[PDB]
Amino acid sequence: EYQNIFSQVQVRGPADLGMTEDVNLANRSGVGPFSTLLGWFGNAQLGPIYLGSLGVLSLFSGLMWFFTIGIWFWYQAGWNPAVFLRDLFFFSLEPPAPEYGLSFAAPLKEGGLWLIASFFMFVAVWSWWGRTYLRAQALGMGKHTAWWFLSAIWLWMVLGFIRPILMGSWSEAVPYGIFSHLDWTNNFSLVHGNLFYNPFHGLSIAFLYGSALLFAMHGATILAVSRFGGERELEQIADRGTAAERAALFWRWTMGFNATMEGIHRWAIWMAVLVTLTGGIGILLSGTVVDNWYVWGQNHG
Amino acid sequence: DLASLAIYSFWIFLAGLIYYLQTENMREGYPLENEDGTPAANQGPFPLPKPKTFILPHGRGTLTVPGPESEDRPIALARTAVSEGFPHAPTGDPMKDGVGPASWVARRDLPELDGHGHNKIKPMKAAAGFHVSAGKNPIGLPVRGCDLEIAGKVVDIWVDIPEQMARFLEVELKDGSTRLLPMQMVKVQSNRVHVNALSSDLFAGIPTIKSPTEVTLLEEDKICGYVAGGLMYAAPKRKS
Amino acid sequence: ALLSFERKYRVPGGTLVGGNLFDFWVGPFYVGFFGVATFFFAALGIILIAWSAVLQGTWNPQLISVYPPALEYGLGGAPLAKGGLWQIITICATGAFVSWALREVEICRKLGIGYHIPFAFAFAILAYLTLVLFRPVMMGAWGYAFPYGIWTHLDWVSNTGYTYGNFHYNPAHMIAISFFFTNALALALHGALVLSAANPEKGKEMRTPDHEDTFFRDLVGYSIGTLGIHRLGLLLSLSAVFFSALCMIITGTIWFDQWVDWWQWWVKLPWWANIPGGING
Ligand code: BCL
Ligand code: BCL
Ligand code: BCL
Ligand code: BCL
Ligand SMILES: CC[C@H]1c2cc3[nH]c4c(c3C)C(=O)[C@H](C(=O)OC)c4c3nc(cc4[nH]c(cc(n2)[C@@H]1C)c(C(C)=O)c4C)[C@@H](C)[C@@H]3CCC(=O)OC/C=C(\C)CCC[C@H](C)CCC[C@H](C)CCCC(C)C
Ligand SMILES: COC(C)(C)C(=O)C/C=C(\C)CC/C=C(\C)CC/C=C(\C)CCCC/C(C)=C/CCC(C)CC/C=C(\C)CCC=C(C)C
Ligand SMILES: CCCCCCCCCCCC[N+](C)(C)[O-]
Ligand SMILES: CCCCCCCCCCCC[N+](C)(C)[O-]
Ligand SMILES: CCCCCCCCCCCC
Ligand SMILES: [Cl-]
Ligand SMILES: [Fe+3]
Repeated sequence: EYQNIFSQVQVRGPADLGMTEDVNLANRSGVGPFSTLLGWFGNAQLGPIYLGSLGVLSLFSGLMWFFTIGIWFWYQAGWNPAVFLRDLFFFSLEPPAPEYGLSFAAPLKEGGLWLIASFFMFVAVWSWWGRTYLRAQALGMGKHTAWWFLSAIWLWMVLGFIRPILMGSWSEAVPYGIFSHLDWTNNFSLVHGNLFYNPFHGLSIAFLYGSALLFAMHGATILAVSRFGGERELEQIADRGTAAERAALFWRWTMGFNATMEGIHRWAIWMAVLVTLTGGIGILLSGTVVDNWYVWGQNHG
Repeated sequence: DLASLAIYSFWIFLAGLIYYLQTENMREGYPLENEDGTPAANQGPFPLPKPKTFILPHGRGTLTVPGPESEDRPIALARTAVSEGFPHAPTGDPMKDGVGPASWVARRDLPELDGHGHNKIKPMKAAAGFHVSAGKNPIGLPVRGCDLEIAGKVVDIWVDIPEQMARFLEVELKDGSTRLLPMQMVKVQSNRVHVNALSSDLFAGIPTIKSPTEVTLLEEDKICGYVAGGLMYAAPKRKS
Repeated sequence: ALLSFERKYRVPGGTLVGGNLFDFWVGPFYVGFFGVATFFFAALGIILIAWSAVLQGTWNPQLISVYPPALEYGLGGAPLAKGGLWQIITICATGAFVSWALREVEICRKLGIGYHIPFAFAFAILAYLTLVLFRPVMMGAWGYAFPYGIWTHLDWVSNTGYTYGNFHYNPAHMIAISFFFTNALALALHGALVLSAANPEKGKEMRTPDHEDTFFRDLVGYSIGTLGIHRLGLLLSLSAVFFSALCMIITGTIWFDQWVDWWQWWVKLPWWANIPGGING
């Protein structure tokens, strides 16, 4: 009856300071603390973390983005902490009105702060992307993580940058607020004739559902063969074991085809990549090429 | 219309992607075989991919796939029917012969290495700095099989050093020898370790390892397959 | 018709019903009693859809739609053309899915592996059953279930959501979404990580899991580990569906007003309810 979801007995040894390869060791922190809590489910060890100039840039900008939104919120709360907590999900840092187009001439309280916040976000995200590339390179690894991250950045860029530019104003971009950005999302669909008629929205859902399907399948499969060392996937790729064979045959016998220990991760990365890839396409086409998806669907064109 | 061109182009892309993904996933186990081990007439609609070569660390060589597949071991099973598609019966003791859910693969008879080229799995007593950090420490507990008899006692954890995790319990038997039991196949309780997969009389048959301080990938596969096999093959000995 | 490594696994045993009667394969597919059951249910279901197609008029899969009984039938049976076919097809669908899960259990038993896969599938089945069985029954009518049609089931989704305003404001729905998004993120990162180690820079040796831990520690200050990531993917995916089911079972039953208004409970807490300023003062 043991299912290997939570560990029964945790072991700890000396802190693992990691592989060196071409990493600049001067930019690595010391190891952080060990969490017994985390250790029931994953690794207990926190850190070390690599923090070079590009990482410091990214973190600083991220915090500045976060703090810029926060300061606006406090202002909206009248600097009252009770109102701040009460109305937290209701505050919103909104982009410039359509009148200001794509210019940076809007006042601080009427779009200017939104532009400042967005600049910090832009720098944070893109510097984090370079860092994702560079940490892989220092370890001699492939750039798959950076290539995937680019597909996610695509949707984000379309929503806040590329689409607004193509539509001729920052007013088209997403506001920074919990409820407000949900309101924006709902409105976006209403104004574009219901996104359920956008074929790329449909695809995006297929892949989003499909990612849950696939990770349920894969996660379950690997736990099911963990009694044969199944989760040691790199060595199973290099030297197929009974874990890998039983995993394949479960699926072969169930649905008539199967994967390999390596190839399932290609299915994985692509399922997830295609969520934001098709998504960004669907959003970018909305209002630039297609004003109304229902109308488009009736044609189709 | 640009959206029409986009969606049309996307479906063409998706078909090619699926074709690519399927062929990538034929790098093990293909070409398909008949039950007698000869090549099957029907290989499906996907051709084998062009080979790739993995360069293995620590002078372990390379792996090129797809490549000539062979089991590299005798398989003690025989047909139960005169036509294709039926089960194959063990010709001896399937636990001893390593077939069915007791199967193992002829993996490399060397241990998995960590990134620094040291053995990935070691007994905790030889693993410097390693200790139990939380949960019930199983070392010293009696080990009970599915027949509700004591098969032995826990004398160490085997630990994954890089991933800081318990991987096997080492159990000493009545004769003073020891066996490894996969950590995923035991239940640590306050007063015992219980093993549902095996009855007490089957512990002696757990494949032994050659060295006291390391386990090879071949050894792990034999141990793990054997223990998993008991769920099917020890069922008449499993008290309910 | 076998993988090169498959024969040694094709032994007798593992069946839950029938002994050896259905213990065989067709090509790659394992049969068993529940394979026969799945076939029966799936075939009857598809036949009844194909026939419902005719009573509707069409053979275009983008038009074919089987609607549940109108609300006036309540929880009773309905004539075949006016809901009965939907009811029978729903029984077949449930039978098919459950038989598929139990067949997976037989396959686990023959292979000596854990039952994690059919356990996970059962979450999907329960989500399906929440929408066509549990919710409709709690609301007193089969007509609250979704119709079986490629596009018509999407009509039901927006119709049902907009009954409660912007459905974004369902708090269980918010949690469900957060798990779906995080699951897709984790799936991406896992696939990319393994492939980045297995397929390193040209000419280099395969990396090890130590390199995988190191990459993520360098990047975010933590690595969950190779066991942890598979546990996480399973958790996130199943939690997404659990909260999906929850967000719907409570809608039209416990809560049936505009979801946006639910949130006033927080705003109206006595200690800050009447403090001037902000959005709500
Ligand atoms: C009423 C609203 C409209 C609608 C409007 C839109 C709009 C508008 C969009 C989508 C988009 C999507 N919709 Mg839709 N959507 C509707 C109905 C649905 C239904 C349904 C069952 O009815 C479903 C399943 C979906 C599903 C989807 C997704 C497949 C897709 C987003 C993918 C993704 O990962 O985004 C998440 C990706 C992100 C980059 C954002 C999440 C960020 C990451 C993943 C999480 C980080 C959070 C971090 C931990 C915390 C940060 C701190 C805070 C700042 C405090 N929609 C209805 C019809 N939908 C997007 C799309 O691609 O459309 C084509 C999009 O732009
Ligand atoms: C989950 C919440 C809502 C819902 C909301 C939405 C929304 C919103 C969307 C879909 C979309 C889809 N939904 Mg729906 N859908 C629901 C319930 C279901 C059920 C079910 C039995 O419960 C099924 C079978 C489907 C099936 C489908 C697909 C037609 C399409 C892509 C899904 C996908 O790739 O998933 C992940 C699974 C995989 C990738 C594996 C492949 C699964 C294949 C594609 C299933 C085909 C089903 C087939 C056409 C019909 C049954 C076949 C029988 C033999 C007759 N939905 C419930 C009621 N669904 C999208 C669409 O484009 O619709 C037109 C879309 O935008
Ligand atoms: C994709 C189309 C839309 C969009 C549509 C939606 C929709 C629809 C939803 C979100 C949600 C979220 N979005 Mg959004 N989102 C978009 C773009 C973005 C971008 C971006 C940089 O592009 C960001 C940073 C965000 C940020 C966020 C987060 C604030 C939030 C959940 C994050 C998450 O996955 O946590 C991961 C965390 C977990 C997996 C753990 C679970 C706990 C989390 C924190 C649940 C929080 C919800 C709430 C507070 C719970 C209340 C219940 C009470 C406790 C009783 N959005 C675009 C514009 N987004 C969800 C939300 O909760 O909004 C409030 C939501 O429902
Ligand atoms: C206007 C519409 C409303 C809205 C109204 C609704 C409604 C209404 C519903 C959801 C539901 C969901 N919505 Mg919402 N939703 C909106 C906006 C969004 C947005 C967004 C970005 O704006 C997102 C991300 C979501 C996200 C979600 C998910 C949390 C949830 C769907 C997954 C699910 O139930 O899976 C569960 C999976 C299944 C049901 C699939 C079961 C599969 C079965 C078991 C097997 C099928 C086999 C099949 C027949 C194939 C065989 C043939 C071939 C061999 C393949 N919504 C807007 C605001 N949303 C649904 C939900 O939570 O349902 C519980 C729901 O009913
Ligand atoms: C619980 C987490 C996620 C999950 C997990 C999951 N799904 C799974 C599994 C698991 C672990 C399997 O093992 C199993 C499988 O074999 O996958 C390959 C399965 C499965 N998930 C599937 C689909 C699926 N899963 C989904 C969702 C999810 N599955 C979750 C997000 C979805 C959606 C909409 O999100 C879909 C469409 C199937 C590919 C497969 C199950 C196949 C099966 O049950 O086969 C037997 C039945 C038939 C072959 C045909 C039945 C025909 C009916 C009698 C008639 C049709 C009636 C139907 C209701 C009409 C619907 C019309 C639509 C237009 C709405
Ligand atoms: C506790 O109090 C203090 C003050 C300490 C705080 O720190 C409080 C902080 C908060 C309360 C923070 C609250 C934060 C939120 C609620 C944030 C919400 C964020 C979202 C929901 C964001 C959603 C979507 C955003 C998107 C899609 C943005 C995309 C942006 C871009 C693509 C960037 C575009 C760049 C532009 C327009 C400028 C570019 C100019 C150049 C010159 C490059
Ligand atoms: C990893 C690739 C495999 C997944 C294939 C998904 C196909 C989904 C079909 C949905 C089509 C809906 N659209 C987009 C026509 O509305
Ligand atoms: C969206 C999922 C895509 C399903 C892919 C279907 C292709 C499976 C066919 C593989 C045939 C197996 N053979 C015959 C190669 O062994
Ligand atoms: C998404 C469309 C369903 C695809 C079903 C594929 C079935 C593959 C059977 C393999 C036969 C060997
Ligand atoms: Cl990242
Ligand atoms: Fe994996």
